[PDB]
Amino acid sequence: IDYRDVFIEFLTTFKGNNNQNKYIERINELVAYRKKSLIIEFSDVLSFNENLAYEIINNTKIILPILEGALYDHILQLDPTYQRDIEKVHVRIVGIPRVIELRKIRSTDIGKLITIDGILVKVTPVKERIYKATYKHIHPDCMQEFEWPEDEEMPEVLEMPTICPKCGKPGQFRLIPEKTKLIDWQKAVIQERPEEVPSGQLPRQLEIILEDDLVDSARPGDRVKVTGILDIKQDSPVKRGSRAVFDIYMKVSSIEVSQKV
Amino acid sequence: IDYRDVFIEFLTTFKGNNNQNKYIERINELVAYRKKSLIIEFSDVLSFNENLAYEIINNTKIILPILEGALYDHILQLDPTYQRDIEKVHVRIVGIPRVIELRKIRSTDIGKLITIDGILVKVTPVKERIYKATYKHIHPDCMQEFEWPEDEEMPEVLEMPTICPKCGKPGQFRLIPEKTKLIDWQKAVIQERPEEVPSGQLPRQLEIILEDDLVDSARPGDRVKVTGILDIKQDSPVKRGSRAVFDIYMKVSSIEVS
Ligand SMILES: [Zn+2]
Ligand SMILES: [Zn+2]
Repeated sequence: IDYRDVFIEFLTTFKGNNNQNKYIERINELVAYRKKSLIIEFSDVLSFNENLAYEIINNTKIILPILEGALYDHILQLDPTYQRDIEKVHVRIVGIPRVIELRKIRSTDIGKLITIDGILVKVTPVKERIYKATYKHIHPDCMQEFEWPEDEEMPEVLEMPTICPKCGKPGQFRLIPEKTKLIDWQKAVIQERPEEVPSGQLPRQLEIILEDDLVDSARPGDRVKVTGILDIKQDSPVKRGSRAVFDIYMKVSSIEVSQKV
Repeated sequence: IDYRDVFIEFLTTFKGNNNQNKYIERINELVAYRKKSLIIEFSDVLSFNENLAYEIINNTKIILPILEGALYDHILQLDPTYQRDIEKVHVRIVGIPRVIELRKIRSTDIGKLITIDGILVKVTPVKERIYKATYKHIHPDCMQEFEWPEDEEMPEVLEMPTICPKCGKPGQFRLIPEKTKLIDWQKAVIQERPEEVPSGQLPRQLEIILEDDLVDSARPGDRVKVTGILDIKQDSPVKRGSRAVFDIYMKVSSIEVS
């Protein structure tokens, strides 16, 4: 099953409510204004091809990078000069049928693409962090180079590399010039909407991470629907077998805002 | 995809505006006058092969040393005596379609080959640092010489070789004076052109590093287009309330002086 092909067929052939190619126009804007995210409505995908739609929301980790590669490929065929300005693109899914109430989150929701509908309580100022860099462990027994961070995600905290992935020991790490990339990042807290908070109880809260072009997408007081993979965050618990109570967070993949006046 | 081969094809077959082999002639001048840099116009590369052109500007750190090796190899076949005078050559790309205004630099520009068009404000006097070292493994079973680093130039700071690349064992390594080589370097500051500086505000500035034959390429007051990879410094940032966390600089790969 080649989901790459059906995705491109979807973008180029899907007809909207007015019999217009909704996603051809969204892609042209993206190209014309050098934006790097394409917003896709889940229901549009469902109507076009259900297998694709369910692949997107149930096999997200694996499928999304494949769709993003296909989109980038498609954009470069429309305008080869796009790669001068933008090196990678995001596919951001909105309106998925897995809206979960904060109060009802369960252990099986971890690792899934979910939506939380709540109120943004606070937001940190935008910071740049190292997205990818190469370091050398300056130590007689090692002197090896490694990429850092290992994966492509920063759970709530920003840092420099403290323990070496090659030899497992700390020490001095030299940044290798001209191999560093940066990304914008901020942390925010989303809170239960007042109508969901039972009388006599405090609102539940969730930490979220907004990266790249999702930074400054909303301000305190706004009502927001954030879609992302719910994940656990190792806040140095005594061991691994400590059941995580509040040590969850969401890396946001899409956001819809109802703006507070 | 063998970009080494396409690069040599480009240099030897590209036809200019007057149907002449522009880069054969530039290479001959380089050989005849013992220059060590070949200047390449981005638009020429784009016309010849777009994949190569975009590899050069988007995968610069990896691809450029490969192209420079291929060029050196090609020059030594034309004139083997060139190696008597010049040990290393530079491929310097000009006229790239990524001119960025200093005031508009963003975090995603870090790590990219960019061009800044500005005014040279300050330049330090030229100094010399070690760019290549040869060592001898002082051990009865070995006594062989080797370059270090292996297939790249020495970074700003020396790194002492601990394991021998010839025999795979540690020991005593003697630095060879006569095979250890120096490179000229200087630091400069480029500044926003007056026409870009808004009323009531100071010009933005950027620290740049000029090495080898790029040294003394311009003087204070000159308007310059510098192309290089925008990079961060590793240091104590101590940035109180700043959105930008890291100080930045450019190691210059090409310069045009208008
Ligand atoms: Zn190590
Ligand atoms: Zn040896």
